Amino acid sequence: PMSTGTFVVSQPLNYRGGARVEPADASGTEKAFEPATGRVIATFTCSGEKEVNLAVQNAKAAFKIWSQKSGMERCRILLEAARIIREREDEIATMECINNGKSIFEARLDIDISWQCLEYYAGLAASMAGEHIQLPGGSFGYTRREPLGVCVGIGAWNYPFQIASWKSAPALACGNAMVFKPSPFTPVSALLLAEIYSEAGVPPGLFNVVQGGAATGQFLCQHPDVAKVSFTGGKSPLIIFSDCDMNNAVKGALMANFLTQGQVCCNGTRVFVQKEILDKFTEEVVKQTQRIKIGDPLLEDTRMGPLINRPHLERVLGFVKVAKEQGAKVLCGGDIYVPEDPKLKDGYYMRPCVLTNCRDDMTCVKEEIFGPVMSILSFDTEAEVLERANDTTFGLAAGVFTRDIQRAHRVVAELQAGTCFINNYNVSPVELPFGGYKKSGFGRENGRVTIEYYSQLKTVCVEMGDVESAF
Amino acid sequence: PMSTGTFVVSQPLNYRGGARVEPADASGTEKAFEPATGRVIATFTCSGEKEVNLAVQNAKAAFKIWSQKSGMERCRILLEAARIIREREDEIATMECINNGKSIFEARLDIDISWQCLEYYAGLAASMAGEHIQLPGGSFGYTRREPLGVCVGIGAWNYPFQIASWKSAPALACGNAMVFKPSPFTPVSALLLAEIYSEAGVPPGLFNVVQGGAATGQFLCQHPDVAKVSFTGGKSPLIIFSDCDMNNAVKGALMANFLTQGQVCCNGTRVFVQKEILDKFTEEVVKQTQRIKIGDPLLEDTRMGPLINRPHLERVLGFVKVAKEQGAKVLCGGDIYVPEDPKLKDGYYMRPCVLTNCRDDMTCVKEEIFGPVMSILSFDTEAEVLERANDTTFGLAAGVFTRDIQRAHRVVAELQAGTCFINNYNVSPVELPFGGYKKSGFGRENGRVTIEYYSQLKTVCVEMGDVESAF
Amino acid sequence: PMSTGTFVVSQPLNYRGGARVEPADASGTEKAFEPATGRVIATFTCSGEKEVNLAVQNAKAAFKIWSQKSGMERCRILLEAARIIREREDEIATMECINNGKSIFEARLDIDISWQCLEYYAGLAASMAGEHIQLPGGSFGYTRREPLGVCVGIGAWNYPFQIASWKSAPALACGNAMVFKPSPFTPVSALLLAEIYSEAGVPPGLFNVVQGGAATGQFLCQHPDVAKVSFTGKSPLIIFSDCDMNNAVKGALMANFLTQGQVCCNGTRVFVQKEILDKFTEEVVKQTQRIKIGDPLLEDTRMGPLINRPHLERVLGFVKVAKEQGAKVLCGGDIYVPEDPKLKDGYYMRPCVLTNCRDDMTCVKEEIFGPVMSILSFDTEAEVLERANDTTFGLAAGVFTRDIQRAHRVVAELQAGTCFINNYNVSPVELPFGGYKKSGFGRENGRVTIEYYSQLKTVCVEMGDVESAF
Amino acid sequence: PMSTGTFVVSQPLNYRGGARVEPADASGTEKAFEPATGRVIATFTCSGEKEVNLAVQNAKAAFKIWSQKSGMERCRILLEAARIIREREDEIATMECINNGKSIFEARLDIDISWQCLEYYAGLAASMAGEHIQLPGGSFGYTRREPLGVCVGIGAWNYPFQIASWKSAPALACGNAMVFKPSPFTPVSALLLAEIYSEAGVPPGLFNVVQGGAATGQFLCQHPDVAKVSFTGKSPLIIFSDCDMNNAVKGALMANFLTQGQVCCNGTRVFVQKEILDKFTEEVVKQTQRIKIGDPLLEDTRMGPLINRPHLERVLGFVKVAKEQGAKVLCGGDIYVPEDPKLKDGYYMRPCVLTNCRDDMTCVKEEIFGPVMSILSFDTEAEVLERANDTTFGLAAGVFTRDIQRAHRVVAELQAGTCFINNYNVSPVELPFGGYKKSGFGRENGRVTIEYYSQLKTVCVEMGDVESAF
Ligand code: NA
Ligand code: NA
Ligand code: NA
Ligand code: NA
Ligand code: NA
Ligand code: NA
Ligand code: NA
Ligand code: NA
Repeated sequence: PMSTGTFVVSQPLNYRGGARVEPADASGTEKAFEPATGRVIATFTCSGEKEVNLAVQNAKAAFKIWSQKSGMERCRILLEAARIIREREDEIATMECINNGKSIFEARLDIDISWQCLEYYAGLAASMAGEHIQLPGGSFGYTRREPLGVCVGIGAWNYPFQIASWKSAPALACGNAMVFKPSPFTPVSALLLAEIYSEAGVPPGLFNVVQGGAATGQFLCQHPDVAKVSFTGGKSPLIIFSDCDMNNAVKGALMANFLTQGQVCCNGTRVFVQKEILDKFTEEVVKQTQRIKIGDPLLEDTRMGPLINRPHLERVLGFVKVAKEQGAKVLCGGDIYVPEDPKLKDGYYMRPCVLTNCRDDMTCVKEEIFGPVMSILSFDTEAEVLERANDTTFGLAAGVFTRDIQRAHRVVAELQAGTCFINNYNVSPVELPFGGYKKSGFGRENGRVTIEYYSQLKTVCVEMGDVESAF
Repeated sequence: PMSTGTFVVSQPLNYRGGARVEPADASGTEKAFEPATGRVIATFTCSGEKEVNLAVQNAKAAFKIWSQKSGMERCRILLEAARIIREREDEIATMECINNGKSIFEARLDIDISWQCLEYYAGLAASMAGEHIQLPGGSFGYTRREPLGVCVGIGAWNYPFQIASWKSAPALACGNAMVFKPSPFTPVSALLLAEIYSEAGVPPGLFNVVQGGAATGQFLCQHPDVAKVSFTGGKSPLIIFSDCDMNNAVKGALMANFLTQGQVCCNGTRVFVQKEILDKFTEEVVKQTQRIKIGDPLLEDTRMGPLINRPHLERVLGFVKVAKEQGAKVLCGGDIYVPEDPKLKDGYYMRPCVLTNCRDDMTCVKEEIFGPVMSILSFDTEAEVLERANDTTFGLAAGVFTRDIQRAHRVVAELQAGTCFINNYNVSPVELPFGGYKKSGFGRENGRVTIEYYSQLKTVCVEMGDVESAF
Repeated sequence: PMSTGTFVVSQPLNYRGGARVEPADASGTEKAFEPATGRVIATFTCSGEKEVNLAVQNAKAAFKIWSQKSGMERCRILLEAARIIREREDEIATMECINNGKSIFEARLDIDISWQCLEYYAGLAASMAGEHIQLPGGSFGYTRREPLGVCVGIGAWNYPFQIASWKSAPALACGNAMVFKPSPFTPVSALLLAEIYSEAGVPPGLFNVVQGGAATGQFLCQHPDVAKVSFTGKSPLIIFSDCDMNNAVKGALMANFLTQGQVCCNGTRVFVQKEILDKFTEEVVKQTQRIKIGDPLLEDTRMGPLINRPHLERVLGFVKVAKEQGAKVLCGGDIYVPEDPKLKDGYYMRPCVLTNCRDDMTCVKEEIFGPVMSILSFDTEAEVLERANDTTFGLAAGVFTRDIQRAHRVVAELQAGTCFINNYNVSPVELPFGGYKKSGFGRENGRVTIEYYSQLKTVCVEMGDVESAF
Repeated sequence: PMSTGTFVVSQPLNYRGGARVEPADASGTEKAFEPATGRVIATFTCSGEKEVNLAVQNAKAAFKIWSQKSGMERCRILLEAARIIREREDEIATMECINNGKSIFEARLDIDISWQCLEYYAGLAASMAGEHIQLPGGSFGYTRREPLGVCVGIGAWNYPFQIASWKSAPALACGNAMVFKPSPFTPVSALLLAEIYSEAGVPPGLFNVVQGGAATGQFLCQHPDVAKVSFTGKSPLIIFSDCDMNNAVKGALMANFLTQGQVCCNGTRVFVQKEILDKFTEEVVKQTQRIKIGDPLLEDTRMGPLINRPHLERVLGFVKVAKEQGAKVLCGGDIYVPEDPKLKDGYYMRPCVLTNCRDDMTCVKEEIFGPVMSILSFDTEAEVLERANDTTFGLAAGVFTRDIQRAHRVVAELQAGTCFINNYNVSPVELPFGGYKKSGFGRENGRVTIEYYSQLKTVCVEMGDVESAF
């Protein structure tokens, strides 16, 4: 029943002891917006030192209770929380859309990964085991993974609910308590998560939320009772050879640039296209790009909502202005989009941008824009691309499009990108294993590695026989 | 054939490109000693920036070759190096003793763990596997662990050859190159390892050694081509209840305090002893402590060699002086030990020390001495000890002596110590799993976790079908 | 709302294509009972060859659909079935009690393990991964675990619902279809499971149920389209004189009289050290005489009836032979007549405690499958380990002592696959860590049972050229 | 220094208590040959019941010592045996060649896998760990893998030293003892392994060797002290017209003519797409006719003789029946007489390539176990899949096409457990990732073979008090 241009936060945005609270202390005052309308949905207080201390002391007490619960008990509560998220999916997706501006289409996908994450770690909480080892004469050594205590999770504005689920689910599955600090741009959706954990049966204090910016974050990092803080060259390339399947390359290109309004570092923004198919690819992309439905994020047919805020939209438009000054040819977009609905008129919209005649020395090719901007760079040979494209960090992604798999695997072996795609490109958070595919699963390793980030190995040795003295 | 009071370094102490070299640049000049005699075994140059750059550039080139070798090929060379260490064990142990001062007894034990470590990781190099996952429509995702590049290992003086093996074996098993910086106190034994890797068949540059202190270490940390650097409340308690087996507790106590001349952080120095058995335990400990054979570390019967250096010896003798000022009762030792052999006259020896009438406010109970000093503190009940002993950090060890296992497991559950011992106490480096027991093995987790420290997960997705466009 | 002495099966007991069906052919006719009343709850037909063929052909078709579903999709449906079991727990526990006779207390515990099992394997279905390996020149090898096809589950009467969930959850999590054959003694509770899987969203045919005995079982084993069939001295308890008396007595009673002592794993041979023999024997008889025998649907009942009249007759026969052989019956070992007249024809007997037992006595040698405790006196640690170690690996053992060196020494010496120190849990063989409550399954158990219901498929991709030896 | 036409066994062929022995009992008398010459290298006695009993009793005693050794100690001994195999590689490869007939080229490859296998399991022996689990109130459960006891290895003639290593290395790494029964065709090379284990430091009895056939094998299976016995449409190759010709031809020859095509693994049914039939058939015949047939000890030999005269006669019989049934012999299928007169009575034949092959022909239906390639023409992807999906899981398949969508589609459709894309490796079933050179074993293969040679022991420690239901 919740629609665009109506929502106003009517409750406090901090969460401690199983209840929404006003911060005890201030480190600022921020405004959260509905990017679709440009309306202020909340004027909230940034948490000070005393408030951060209260949230950590509260989490410490909940940790002491929760860490004493068995794996199977923590699993039951996390599986209930996953069922509550699934039942309230649309309500959560709606609230995510209002504050962030992504399409209800993409918000539902984030909520799915959110409850999937919770079930995965709940499963791991229930099945965890340490090692048992035999020592001579009946003596034995055994290991167990223990939680750390109070963990802090830092939020980002591009995947608010998802980052919050993805940080808290493993931390909590381990036996830890979490103090979460959302991005001051997106304070709202993390409270839905806090409320849902409480409903599922987590002890009061286990998942706390303190709102704030840099000063709040610093108070959390510096807090002596905080065990751990979980934070959030060239840019991600997309290579399109002339032997590729045109339609799939065009579809991949648009998916790699214009999903989440292109406000992701995952995005395959540098689109290296082979000289022979340049013209055909460029024309088909512009054609498919001009068809992208820009509008109200709550509408089922919207595939492009607004940019997070007004300063962010101005920055993206600034990059387009500098691009054409530097010699780029704007094919479509890169300008303010005006919707027909007068309730969306002060909303932060723009037309998706496709740039041709791009060079490696251009700032639009060098810098990550965080907007719907595609840079098309022409290339001649496999050797040339790999030279221009291998200045990419491991933390980034890459995609290759070719029908010949020998070429594909050769290019994937050469590129320094941690996540590679062959004849596809998925835009998904870094933390997601197997490039964030739908019917993929998490595998086993990802959870093992993230479980050990939120825990410590305790070792016990039992001497059965007598002590062998060196003296 | 190598004996005490004769060895002098006659070759350069840096190692690059499969050969011993003089540093190209200086950041100081250090003296390495034979602690048994107080003789200077080497006057060496500390590596400067240009020298660190040469060693890293050389490691970079070796990395490029080695990382391209298969797991099975890296395994063959690491198993051959383990065979060479095992064949040259006594020569290595002797050279370790001359520079460090530990007994040939303890040096052999370190060399054993060293070649055991190399076999373990060689086995893991050969059997490594990533994950394969099925995606809908014949599509698939897969992972692989790749090396980082040039890894740096920082050495310590207490386990010179052991720390160099333990850091390099996993790093190299992964496909990395290592630049190793030994402690300026112990430069010599790491060159034996460098030489052995070369003999085994590692490419020139794969295991480099640069000598130096803090400035050398800083140059290594700051080097832009260095992928990763591997570094190194109350103190480790030992609880002795009155229901324990006396002889085993006394043996454990002496092992926990006087092995490696008590120059280890993991040593169980705070010895909480229950009021009823205090007198009998104290007397038996002093009796067994006064029997400890102090002398030339090359002698098979020596169980106590000299302290690393004269400044270190002076510091320990200073702690004993402050302890008796604060109210401690010295039972035995804590003074200069003079050997009968005139070649050991200027060596850094002291008698193992046993202190009674100790309190929790005394600096000898609060501070880590790094010498053979045992603090005996009387206690009344299980509740009292656990209060006085739970100011211990996770990174530390603990030991409990009692015949009742319910008490033992209760105390082990309550203590914050990462490594716990029941009716025993092993003094072993932190990195060692299952408290560094002899016929223990490393299990599976330890290697998995250490591999993951020296590598990164590369993910590849292959789209078999068509791209599903949201637009 | 379901109570004792009222239930009658009013629907067919076979299940195929998402519906209860009458078998297409016969291999017999069995009677299922309510052991608390002795009433016939069902007269059912044992499945013949044609019926077994129909159930397998149906499972084959469902397998083809289900095996094509992703891990995550199979997980969703198995987690829903676990939620349905949990919501209907009391209804399932009640129906289990009526047909089997165990206490509502113990039935709830079995149902808990049943939905816990489903969640575990659902989790593993979602997170399964094969291995990826690099070969020279960009070439690579990879593995995947594939289902087998039509798997058969064979049921037992002592844990009807538990066995059905325990065999079907992993088989189904793998991508297989199952044809389940319950024990002809307990046909009823497996249909609740069949119905629940259907409700959860399994395709019709994925979990079929054919009723029958040995002939039905043989038809299933011999069926050419069946990929795999998953089938269904004695366990000692050593009580040293340095043990904690109350804990040993509690452990003894738990190890003998739970599930009416009808489990094979039960610690029936109770070796007790000579010094505490008398005190231990007296305290045990005292606690045993206090065991609440009655209607299993009652919350305070800890002992219901024995499964059958021929089964009850057999246990009573062992007691008769025991006292003939020289045993001294302290309490029980005779027909129990409850207060409630609706329980008058129920298969009830008082729990038995036997003293003055010897190793040559048939009650100490043979497995009774009733509430019978044999107390054997012993002198030393060396003696027990001689008399007691003639136990096979598939059995359990328990040791009671305050000294852990003795405990671990005894546990190291005994050939028993599952050992207990200062406790004794009575739980199915298949349950890891001796079937403890807040234990979990660990990781290995599931990996091993996943392996039983699947096969490793290997694929090698050559990137470069073929290296010819010729 | 060892050459063809000279070797004679001069010692007994049984091995017990760290020494070569004559069997105490007889179940037959077999002759072992040098297939390259037709010479008798040994006339040996097949072990009877009493001899099998002695070897098992001896293994039982060694088991008791070895099982008590730590993982690290068993690892040391197995790493020393791998080093001894590696140092004596050529001597072992030579002795393997003399008795079996494979090329020194292929024998070295088998010896490599043999010492690689030993190192792998030695590594696993050193790093083994069970599970540790927390239970409420400080209580805990733990697991450990224990050896079984006396394990029996059954040998095959096609990979003598390899099978002996592959069965013994894991069995021994677990803490077991092994009684090994080689194929009566190849008794010799397993004694080199027995002798090498002894030299490495295994206790006398740990690796015993009893020679014999079926009656010996039956005595081993029936022996009450034996814990476990480890025993030993056809594999298609699909060549589409969009494949790389040279790689397909190379793959075809590798898949048919390695190990004289005497493996069950071999991709003998060669389905070739109608457009490339003629070009492929002619290129195959060309490369087949240039395969170097001769003395297996020569470095350039790629084809030796067949294991024995009866096997050679069987293969020649298949060729005779093939041309009767309508096949067109392009090359081979007949007695080969080498240039060397010492190879005169050797079991040689020229490698065979058959065209005009139909599905109803016995050469396409039956496994030949000789160098015989059947070329069957096909029209479409749908046709091959129907004609080729009659292949069991235990078999292999290979597909040659430049389009990977087709390749993965065909690999998904085929029931073969091991599939190859644009390659075909001929390697023993037990080998993971299709037996590639710089592959490694991965982790799962060893975990699964460890489980086969061991049993899980579970121990529960109650820290608190016993929770009584009564
Ligand atoms: Na609100
Ligand atoms: Na609310
Ligand atoms: Na961000
Ligand atoms: Na020197
Ligand atoms: Na080792
Ligand atoms: Na050092
Ligand atoms: Na030298
Ligand atoms: Na070097």
